[PDB]
Formats: sequence, C-alpha cells, structure tokens
Amino acid sequence: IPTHAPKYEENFNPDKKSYDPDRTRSEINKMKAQLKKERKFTMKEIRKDAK
Amino acid sequence: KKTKAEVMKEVIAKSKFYKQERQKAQGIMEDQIDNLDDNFEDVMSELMMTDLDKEYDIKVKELQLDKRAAPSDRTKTEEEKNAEAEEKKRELEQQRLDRMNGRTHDALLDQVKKLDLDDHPKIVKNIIKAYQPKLAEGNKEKLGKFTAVLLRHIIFLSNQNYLKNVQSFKRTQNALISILKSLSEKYNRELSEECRDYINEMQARYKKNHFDALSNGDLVFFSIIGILFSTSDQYHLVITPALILMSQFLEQIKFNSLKRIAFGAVLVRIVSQYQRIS
Amino acid sequence: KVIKAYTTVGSILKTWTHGKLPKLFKVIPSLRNWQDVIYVTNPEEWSPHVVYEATKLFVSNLTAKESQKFINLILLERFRDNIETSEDHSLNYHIYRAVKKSLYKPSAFFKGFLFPLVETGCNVREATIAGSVLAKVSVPALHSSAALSYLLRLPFSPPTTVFIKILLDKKYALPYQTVDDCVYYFMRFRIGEDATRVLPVIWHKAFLTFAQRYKNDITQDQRDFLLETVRQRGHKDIGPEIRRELLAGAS
RNA sequence: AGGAUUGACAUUCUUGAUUUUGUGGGUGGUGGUGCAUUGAUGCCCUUGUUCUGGGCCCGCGCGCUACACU
Repeated sequence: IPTHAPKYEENFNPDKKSYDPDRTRSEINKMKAQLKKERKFTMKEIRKDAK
Repeated sequence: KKTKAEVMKEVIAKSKFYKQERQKAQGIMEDQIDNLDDNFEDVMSELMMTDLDKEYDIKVKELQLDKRAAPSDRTKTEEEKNAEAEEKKRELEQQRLDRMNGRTHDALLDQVKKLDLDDHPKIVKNIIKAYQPKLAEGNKEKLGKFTAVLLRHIIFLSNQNYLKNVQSFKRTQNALISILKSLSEKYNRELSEECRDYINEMQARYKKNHFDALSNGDLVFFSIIGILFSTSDQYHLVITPALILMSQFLEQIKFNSLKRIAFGAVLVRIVSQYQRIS
Repeated sequence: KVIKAYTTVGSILKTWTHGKLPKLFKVIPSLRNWQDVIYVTNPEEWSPHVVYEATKLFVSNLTAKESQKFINLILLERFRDNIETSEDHSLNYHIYRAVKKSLYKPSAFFKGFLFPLVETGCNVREATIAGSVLAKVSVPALHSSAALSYLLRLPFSPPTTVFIKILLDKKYALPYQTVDDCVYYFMRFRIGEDATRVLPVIWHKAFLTFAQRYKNDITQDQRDFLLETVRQRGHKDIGPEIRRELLAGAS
C-alpha cells in the first residue's frame, strides 16, 4: 500500500494560537482578532458606563 | 526554581570570568604598550654581555658520516600476514563478485633498448625502469611515457618475428607477461590510455583495410589484457569494447582461407577463456 | 636595567589568557639583558601561551653559548613542581607542546634538555612520559644519535633505560652508530651487577621490541652475542618469532 | 650552507640542515578498573586547549456563508 507520514504539530494546543509560518496573513489574523476583542470590550465598557 | 538559580549563577559567573579576562587583557596591553614605547631610550643604553660535549661533537661527526635505513618498519608475523593475505584474496574475490553483480614517441624502446630481438631488450627495459625509479625526483609524466613505449615495444615486437623456435618466444613472452601483470596490477592509469589507443588503432585499421594488414598483434593484445585483468566484472571500459569489436570482426569480415578460419577460431577460444571466469 | 614595571607585568602574566609575547620581551633577545629582565620578572607567571612563547623563545635563542648560560634555570624545576602537584599522572597540554616545540632546534636541545633531566631524583614514570612526548614527533637521525650516544654511555638504570626502551619502540633506522651503541648497551647489561641487578619481563618486552626488526644488514658478531642472548636470557615470550627472524636473517 | 628554512622595527632584518620535491607504510592510555601498595595484566573507546544561552502558568451559545455528478 502507498504509505504516508502524518502532518503533525508537536506541542499543539487548540486554545492557544500556535506558531503558524504565515507572518503575512495569519499573524495579521492574530493581531486583528486581538484588536477586535479589545475594541469590543472598550465599547461595551463605555456603553455600560453610559447606562 | 533550581533551573533559574543555577542558570543565573552560571551566567553571572561566566560574565564575571569574561570581565576578568577582559581586564587582564586590558592591563596586558596597557603595561606592554606604555612600556615598549617608553623603553626606546633604555633598549640601547642597557648593555651587559667538557668531555660530554666533545664526544657529542664526535658522535655527530660519526652520525653525519654513517647513514642507513630500516627495511620494512614492522614485523613479518606469519599468522597475521597469512590472515591479511587470506582477507586480501577474499577481498579480491568479493570485489570481482560485487562488480560482476554490479620523450618516447612510439620508437624509443626500439631505438635504444632493442638490440637483437627480445633478450637484451627486456633487460635494458628493466635497466630503464631501475634507473628511473632510482632518480625519480618528481615523476609521473616520464614514467607514463616510458611505460607507454614499453607497451609500444611489445605491440610492434610481438607480431613480425615469432619465427624463432617455440620455447624461445615461450619463455621470453612468459617472463614478459608475468612481470607486466605483476607490475601493472597495482595501477591502471596508463594501461587504460594505451588500451584506448589500441582500440582506436584496431577499429581504424579494420575500417581502412580488407584483410591484408590485419596485424598479428591483436592476439597478443587480447592475451595481455586477459592476463593483466580478471574479466569477470561487467562495468569495465577496457575489456568490453575490444570484445564487441572482435565479435564485429567475426560477424563482418570474410574468412576465405584456413589461417583466417584459424584466426576466428583462436578468437572464439580466447573469448571462451574470458568466459571461463566471466 | 629595564623599564621597572615588571612586577606588574608578572602580575598580569599570572592570569591573562589569550595573546602572545610583549614587544619588550620580543626586543630583549636582540639585546643581552634578559637576565635582569627575569630577575625582576620573578618567574612564577606560568600561563600556557607564555610557556608556548617561552619554548619557541629559548629554542630560537638556543646556541651553545647561551644554552650553557641559561639551560637549567627554571624550566624543568617548574616541570618538577607541576608534576609533583599533579595527581592524575598525565602530561599537560602546555607540557606536551613545550617539549614537542622545544625539539624544533635540536642543535643543542639534545645536549641541554635531554641530559639534565635526572638532576635530583628522576623516576621511571618520568622517563616513560619524556620518551613518549619526544617520541611522538619526527626527530632527525643525526641529532637523535647525538643524544643517544651520551644517553647510552650512561649506566644501567631504569629512569635512564626505559627512555631507551621507548627510543627503540620508536623503531629507528639502523646506522652503524645504532650498531655500536647496541653492542655497548649489550655489554652494559650482561651477567658486579650479577648479584644485585635483576631484570624483569618488561625489559624482556624491550628486548622483543628492538630485536623485532633491528637485524637488517648487519654482521656475524651480532649473531654471536644474540645467540648468547638466547642461551642466557630465554623467557617463554622470547622464542618463536625471534628465532624465526634469526633463521630468516642474513649478513 | 651557490637561497634546504626559522621568532620579524606597518616585504625587512639580528636566525642555519629541525629539512623539502616523488613515494611506501606504521597509529593512539595522558582515562582506570582485576593481582603483591611496581608483574608482553582480562576490559566500551581512541585518531583533551579560548567568549556568548531560553515561551509562560479567552470560555459559551444564537444567527449568516462555505466544504455535495442533489
């Protein structure tokens, strides 16, 4: 039978975003999701303080 | 915690050792430079000026007088030598099995050494090989050239005059094939190029003529290549184009006389002698 | 005198690590004042690179006159102190390269260093180490025979003769100086030593290692006293290969 | 020793057969174990000198759009 090795990430944790090689389009997803979550928390903070 | 403790301790200790070495080098350069540049006035005005040695001088005189050399720098142990010789024979057989599964321009030896036919010629060739290996200061080019004219000497000697009787050319060709195989077993770097020259010459001649200049040296060439090489291995640039060219001779040119059929028959029995071990 | 900063320069040469010689100590061998250099330099500053420059220094400035001036001053005394303080019984790297580089002018090295090494109580182990260290490099034949002549006309003693045992484990050539040094070493050990001086099987192994192939093209007197050897001092390990080689040998 | 080689006052001078041009081949204990505390002493191997090192203690669910010889 034709035999294939896996495509495996050693020390992989699904909660935490690992070291993907794409500096061009994946760390941009990292920092943009960071920016989205902090902008969401800031607008939630200011609207509850407005209330 | 133990990692951090020993790690910070070793890192600070290595940094302290590097700082101490740098301070010692700075003090070295400082004192040495500011003292060597300052001592230019007192590196001029500072001025202050048996039987065993005699017999040692006499022994050095005797040593420069008498000089010799040790024979073979080891021991000739019989059991170790026999084991290495058996392993060398097994290495030769296993290499043959693993490879079977895988100013001398063509007239110098006749101009110098060849006195009558053969007898003085091979002895003077031995004299040339003894004089060249003696005073071989740096020798590759001339060694290749006179081994080339040795093979030249046999390829225009062994064809014309075998007319002198049987045991005479028998013993001179036997001594020649023995010394030439035992001399050219350890090397290939000139016999290979001479074999390229000979396959060029026999292919070109066979294209040139019908039969009337097919020389008698082809049989001697096949004999010397079968003696100097074991033909068992497949991948060999030397023995195989000559064998396909003798098969080309047999398949193409015509044998309309008894000596021509005898020529074909001796080439068939010598390829049978090749396949005796191939 | 000199520039007077040399107690400080010795304090730095105590423990500075990577570099070469100062230009002061480089211009004094063209001068004549390294006596008054070293008498204020106070030679305790033995760092490995300055030992390397020291051995190249005095074997550069080793001729007969200055060799007998300062050939026995501090050097093998420092070797005595370092080996007496060493417990692993091993050659140090600066020791090895010191003597191995000190051989590089054997014009008077073989008369100035190989000769005074038995000055105050030398040991068989010391002769073994010195034989191995100066054995591992190529020596010239005339210089090695110049050392060996005086070394072998010295008497029969183990810290003198296991050095000669390693000198024949070096497996030299055979000039006629080696032949006549061999005949008087043979007359040095034979049967007033017959009651007090004994000889064990390590020196039988020494006999094996020079009688291995020290019989190339030599005469019949050698055969005479080597048949005297096989009659007098035949151990069990001396027989087969040696008698085979005596039968195979010729004149 | 008629330029065989050895430390250079940023080539340029105060060194003398350590040798080199062509080629054979040999290695290694300075670690220590077993015996009297110096005896071809069984055993894995042979070919020990100088600076810097390394992250940390989002989860959930709803919608919308995919992944389909339907």
